[PDB]
Amino acid sequence: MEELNIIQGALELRTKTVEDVMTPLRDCFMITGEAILDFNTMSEIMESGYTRIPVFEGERSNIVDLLFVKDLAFVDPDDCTPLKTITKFYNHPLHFVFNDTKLDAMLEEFKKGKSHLAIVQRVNNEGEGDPFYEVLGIVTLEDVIEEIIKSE
Amino acid sequence: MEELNIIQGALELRTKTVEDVMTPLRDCFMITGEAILDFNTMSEIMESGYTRIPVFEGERSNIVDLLFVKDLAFVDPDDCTPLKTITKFYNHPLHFVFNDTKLDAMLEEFKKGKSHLAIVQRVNNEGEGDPFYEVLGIVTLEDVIEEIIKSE
Ligand SMILES: Nc1ncnc2c1ncn2[C@@H]1O[C@H](COP(=O)(O)O)[C@@H](O)[C@H]1O
Ligand SMILES: Nc1ncnc2c1ncn2[C@@H]1O[C@H](COP(=O)(O)O)[C@@H](O)[C@H]1O
Repeated sequence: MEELNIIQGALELRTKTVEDVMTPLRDCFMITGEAILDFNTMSEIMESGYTRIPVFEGERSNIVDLLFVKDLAFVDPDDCTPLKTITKFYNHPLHFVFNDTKLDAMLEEFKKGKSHLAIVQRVNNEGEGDPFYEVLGIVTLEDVIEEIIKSE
Repeated sequence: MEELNIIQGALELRTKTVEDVMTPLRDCFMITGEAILDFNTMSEIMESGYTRIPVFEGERSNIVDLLFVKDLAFVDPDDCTPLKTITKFYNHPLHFVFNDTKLDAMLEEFKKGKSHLAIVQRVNNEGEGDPFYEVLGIVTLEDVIEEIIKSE
């Protein structure tokens, strides 16, 4: 049945972490904070089909923002408006989570609040002194859901 | 727990029909088949935030097509390209289902295949002779999922 599949997936929400279902940083469709929204850029963004596009500055692992395709609704290409202005204006909240976070917990944090996307990071304790947060990718509500309803 | 909530929702996937979770036709964000895609129309479409927009001709209950926001990726507003050309070109498949269809079945039909949106219709047996299919709204995978994971 579907019932049984779903129940089992829900049973395994306890063990599994966000690192197991995440989209790793290299498979992620992202965009540079210095980008200009002109017909071709908005075109690539729309073509990607993703509702949410991480915004990075410098290295891809330095993620300062979140762009939503809806934010392009009122943008005119002829204006060649830089992405910075839109990220300042809407300023969508960025959520981070640890790679060891369990999926039930992630699901609970997804329910309360609007945010369906979280940046997955881990602690890198191998220094070079000061330990730093290392960004590994993104996880979404859809990732967790897909893990629940998938068959096996 | 979340586990228990999910399991119960899955238990009730048996009784519930698509009519119970659907977005009724009057709450639906739709668009006329005669529309022209120029900056303001594409703007409304993008502003709506919906991935999929039913395309109706004449009455809102006559649904000939499905527009996806991705289909606007390469469209230039200055061209004032009519929506008909894009619906002909991409021709996304339209799926229909009966209001009495149970949610487990709907979920199964959603898994196999690409389509996450179905037009919900029922048989209107009160004539006036020939019985006709009456369109009541739309149901999506997200509607069913939301019914699974919601609390109570
Ligand atoms: N910017 C992105 N790059 C790569 N994958 C993504 C991105 N956004 C979402 N996804 C994944 O693509 C799937 C559909 O998500 P979405 O189309 O954004 O609702 C899910 O598995 C997401 O985790
Ligand atoms: N064109 C539309 N008009 C009204 N509601 C919609 C439309 N498309 C999707 N929905 C509903 O809005 C929610 C989010 O769907 P979506 O943003 O399209 O992935 C779900 O409850 C859908 O059933």
